[PDB]
Amino acid sequence: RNSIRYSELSPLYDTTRLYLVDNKSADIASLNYQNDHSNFLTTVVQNNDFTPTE
Amino acid sequence: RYSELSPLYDTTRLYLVDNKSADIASLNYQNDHSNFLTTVVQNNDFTPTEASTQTINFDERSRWGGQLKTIMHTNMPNVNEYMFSNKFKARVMVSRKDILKYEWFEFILPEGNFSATMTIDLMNNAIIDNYLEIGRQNGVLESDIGVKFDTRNFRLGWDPETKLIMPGVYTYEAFHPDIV
Amino acid sequence: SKSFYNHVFNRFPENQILIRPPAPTITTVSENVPALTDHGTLPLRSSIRGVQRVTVTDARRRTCPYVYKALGIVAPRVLSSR
Amino acid sequence: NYLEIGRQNGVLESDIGVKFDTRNFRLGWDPETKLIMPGVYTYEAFHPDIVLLPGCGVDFTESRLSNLLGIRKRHPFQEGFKIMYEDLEGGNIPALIQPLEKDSKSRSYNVLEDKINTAYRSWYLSYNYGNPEKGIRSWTLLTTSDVTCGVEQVYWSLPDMMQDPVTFRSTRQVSNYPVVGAELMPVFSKSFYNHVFNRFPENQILIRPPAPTITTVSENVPALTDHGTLPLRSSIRGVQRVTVTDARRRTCPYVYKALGIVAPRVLSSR
Repeated sequence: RNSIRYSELSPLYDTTRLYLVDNKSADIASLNYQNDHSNFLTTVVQNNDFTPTE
Repeated sequence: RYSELSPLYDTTRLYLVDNKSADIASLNYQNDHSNFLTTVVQNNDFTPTEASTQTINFDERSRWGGQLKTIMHTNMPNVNEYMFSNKFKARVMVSRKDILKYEWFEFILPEGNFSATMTIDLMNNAIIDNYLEIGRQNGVLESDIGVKFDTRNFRLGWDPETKLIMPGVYTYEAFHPDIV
Repeated sequence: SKSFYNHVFNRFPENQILIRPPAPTITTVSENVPALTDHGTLPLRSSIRGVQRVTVTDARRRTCPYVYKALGIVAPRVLSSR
Repeated sequence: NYLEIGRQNGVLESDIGVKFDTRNFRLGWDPETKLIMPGVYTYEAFHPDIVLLPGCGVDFTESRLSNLLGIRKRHPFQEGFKIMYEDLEGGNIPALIQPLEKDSKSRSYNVLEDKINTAYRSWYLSYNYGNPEKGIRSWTLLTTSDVTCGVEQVYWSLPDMMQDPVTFRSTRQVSNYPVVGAELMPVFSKSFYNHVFNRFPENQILIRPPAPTITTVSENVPALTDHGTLPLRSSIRGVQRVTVTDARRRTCPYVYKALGIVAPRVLSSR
């Protein structure tokens, strides 16, 4: 009986989606300099408060 | 679960700040620092208008209290109209002949931050400006003014036999403000 | 108040009654000093809206135009059950 | 500015048009002759003031020097702060049984028709003697001079040690770290009791202003603050980041010493 909650946040259950996309703007510059579309790296974190390295 | 998120327990902080950039433009156009609106939501994904409908919820199975600390700063001058330190009333002589006539007036000082001696000079100056606008042109002399603010102890050099101030001048030392 | 140790304002130099008063050897002037205050703990509402009103008034319940900085900080905690 | 432009294009040293003063003009004014009888304005300091000629003005939209002058707006959240000659109605400085029309070195005092008032206007005269409901007094306010120019708050951040307070987002951008405490930037005013800066000694309008009997200077005082108890992360890394930012969330280059001391303790179970 001691929790503190903010109305814009809520936890997740039972199912969701993960996206694997080959043309994110930040991933192009810092991850895939020597790669091509047949073998590449991508970030599944969709939060722009962080760089792909972070 | 996502590793950058975690829930909160037992205590936190809420900030009430008067100079947020977005709140200035859209909330407080007709307000001042004595009575204003502010947002306690510190998340810039939303405008203050959008934030107004959001809430922060403390668990309803407990009763909560809040410890409050404040910081305040002012710039008030000591002689001003809002605090009634600007004016006073007095009764002076308006006409000589001998028949003498008197009347009440209200006197006004200009605003500023002054020492006590400088304030007393301004009160004397207000009396005299009344004697130059009325008075003087109606036959009163500069020996019947009738209201003065002083600081001296008259009768200091008094003599018990002759009952006069022997030096011929009153002692020119300040003791306490006085009305003559 | 602060203490220190030390002609339109003299129109009747000759007159012993109307001479300009002597100045005190102690002079006082008024100062504004920032105030930091702890007000203790007060009961809090269970649901807090995102926009809040802050007000400062005098003894006659007028707002004061000479305030130019005011901040508040609140620290919630549990007082009792239910 | 008048020596680099201006002077070489025909302007005289009697049409400058902007001056900052401290005097109360019209002190020795006479209600019958309507002139300053002593022949010189009273040389005493009352409050900082702005004196203007027609066509001139000052603008404090991007400046904090209006706080040092003690002139503020009654609606401080409305953007823009400009004071022009047309806004100072009723504040004309009385001239000089005839007014003096020129100075010792033959400089015009800009006396007008009716031979009582001068073209110069001042904020202080308009505030105190002008129309209460139409002059400058209706939307400006007179305050004590603040030598620090107005101090604001500072914020502390410890992103690797404390949990984020409610509604703050986790991030690695410096201008958006969650805030763990607040206080005033520790600069304060102190009071005391008491020629390139005088280029027109003869001119009664352009003379160097008298100095106040009260002088104020700003000081830096070390600040020792207790911020209370905040929730702590269960695992603490060996290297920690410490940040101090201002109200606009910029770092402050004038901090040269900052220390923190933390005392952990148990708050609740599980």
